[PDB]
Amino acid sequence: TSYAVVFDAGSTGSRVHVYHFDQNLDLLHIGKDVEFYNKIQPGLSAYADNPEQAAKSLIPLLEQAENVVPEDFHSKTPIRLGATAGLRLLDGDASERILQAVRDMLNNKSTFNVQPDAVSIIDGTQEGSYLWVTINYVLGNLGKRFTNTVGVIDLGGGSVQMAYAVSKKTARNAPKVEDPYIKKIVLGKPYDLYVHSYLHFGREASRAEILKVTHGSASPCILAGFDGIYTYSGEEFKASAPTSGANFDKCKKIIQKALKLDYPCPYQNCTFGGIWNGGGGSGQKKLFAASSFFYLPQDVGMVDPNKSNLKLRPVDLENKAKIVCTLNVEDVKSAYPLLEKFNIVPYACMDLIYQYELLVDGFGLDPLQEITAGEKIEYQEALVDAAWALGNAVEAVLL
Ligand SMILES: Nc1ncnc2c1ncn2[C@@H]1O[C@H](COP(=O)(O)O)[C@@H](O)[C@H]1O
Repeated sequence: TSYAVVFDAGSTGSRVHVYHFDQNLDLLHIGKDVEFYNKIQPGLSAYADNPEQAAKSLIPLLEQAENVVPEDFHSKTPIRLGATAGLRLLDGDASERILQAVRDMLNNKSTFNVQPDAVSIIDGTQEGSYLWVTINYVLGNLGKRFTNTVGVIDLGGGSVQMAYAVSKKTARNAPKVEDPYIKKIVLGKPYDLYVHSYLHFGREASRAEILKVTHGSASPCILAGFDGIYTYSGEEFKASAPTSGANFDKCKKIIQKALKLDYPCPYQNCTFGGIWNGGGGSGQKKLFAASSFFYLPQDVGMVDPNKSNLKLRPVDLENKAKIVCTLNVEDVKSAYPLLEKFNIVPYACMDLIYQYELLVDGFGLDPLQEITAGEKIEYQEALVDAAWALGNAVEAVLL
């Protein structure tokens, strides 16, 4: 049996996952769970001007990990920290000072197996393949023909990933390009994954793309009457509803423009912004949609918000938007407390139309196509986090 410890140092906070794999690479319970997990805030990126404190911040998590894993396993336990690409946007050599600060700490403070490559910037493409491993691991799909694996889409704050397995033909014919479109992984059985990560098309990031389309004027993607400013990655965007409030049809046309559906496509078929769509096919008919594809439905009463996933169809998002887009900020706040908690009430109509467009016009999903959206996925009686962590533990372990 191996344990594995994967830190996820994203933009808002740092999380640790710990799994215990049995001899046949199935998960063993750790206490009552199949996954151990704690988070802290803020994220590494808050310590740009104090990188030492970024490493020191992780101390507790490391210590939960050190404790959660019996001492007897430590020397042989892989500890990996994957930080989000957000870090590269820090001025100067901060990015690397922070990693280095993490490296030092783990070497000084960890009793785990800390290899020289434990601490890296992960990036969207790898977030995508790993997530695909997380989900097909859990579902019992590894070792199946690619045609019976489950596609994954992940909507994070800044970028959205699509990853799904393709045919030998498709892989050998994939265009050339800057992240490669194909990621060859063996799991045993060799898989060719289409992988693409779209920067600027994450949940938070999308709004900036969408808001830019109307520039300093009112956006019919903003609910009546919010009159304000949306800040993303330092940049400010006026978010004022028109006189008559949000409007589904006008917003959709803005979202479509913002997606660059008409960007010219040098390949067989594109999604948007010139990106090869990967050819589609059977590796893509079943989909698991993570993170914000779940959080939005959870937040607008599309599923019991105690639950952690739901089967839905894109059209359900459209129909919700049709409703939400006629409401004012007061109604929305009242109806959808979760949207108040995250500060996104004025974005309600936009986020729904956005997820509909991304999925249907963007990715070419049939709007009557049921998909699973979830932040966790069921493994036996328990839940695992629908995140890249398990997939990266799984690949670290197969080594
Ligand atoms: N209901 C929600 N609405 C919006 N964001 C959420 C919700 N639940 C969790 N999140 C965010 O998911 C993010 C993960 O992104 P990262 O920090 O890059 O790993 C966290 O920053 C959370 O704030």
